Amino acid sequence: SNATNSFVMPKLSLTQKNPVFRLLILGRTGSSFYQSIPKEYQSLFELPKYHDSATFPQYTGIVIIFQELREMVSLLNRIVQYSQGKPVIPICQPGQVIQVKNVLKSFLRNKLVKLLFPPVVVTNKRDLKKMFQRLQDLSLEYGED
Repeated sequence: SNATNSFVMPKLSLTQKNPVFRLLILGRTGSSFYQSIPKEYQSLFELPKYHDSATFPQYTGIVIIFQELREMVSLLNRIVQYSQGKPVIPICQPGQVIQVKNVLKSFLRNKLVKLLFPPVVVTNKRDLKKMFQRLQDLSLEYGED
């Protein structure tokens, strides 16, 4: 398929379009997570370019798929230093919640981060099939694309 790179795809009378919700989903470990997201939803998300820093301001939301405390911390940081209070999504691991959803409080309670997505267990590839549904559907309820 060939294109002119810049191409006019309209909607809403002219080329207006609804606000695009760009969810850059990433993790340190789960970098190939996008590459294991079903094609159905895969189009909605994005991979990093301005790696682990400057690609966070660029997106509607940034997700953090992590499995460990300090994996989250490093990225959770970046969210506020390059944006502050974005719709960010944690894909997390159970048990660790006593530290993981607590160190996050210091950002969450301070409104330095917010979310619209119901967090799932990173090691639970099973729930990704229902997780992504309600990401899609929810964003449909917001009227975003």
